[PDB]
Amino acid sequence: TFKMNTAQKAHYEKFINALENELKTRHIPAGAVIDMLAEINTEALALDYQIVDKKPGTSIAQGTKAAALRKRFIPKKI
Repeated sequence: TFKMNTAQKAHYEKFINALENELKTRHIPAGAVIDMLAEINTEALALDYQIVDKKPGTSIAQGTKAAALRKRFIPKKI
């Protein structure tokens, strides 16, 4: 993340934290993850970065924490 600016990082962290919070109470199926990626990347585009799923097409388990989420959903400047 040293490559990204403060706006990109703030947006990304807001997403990671929101996702962790969602996952406190539920599992998120693979199809929902795909839809989520489109939603968040449509926003991230306005900030000139994208989030890449390193485990594409998979679900996310309940209780997954921010640290694990950051290893899977990686931000890259466009």
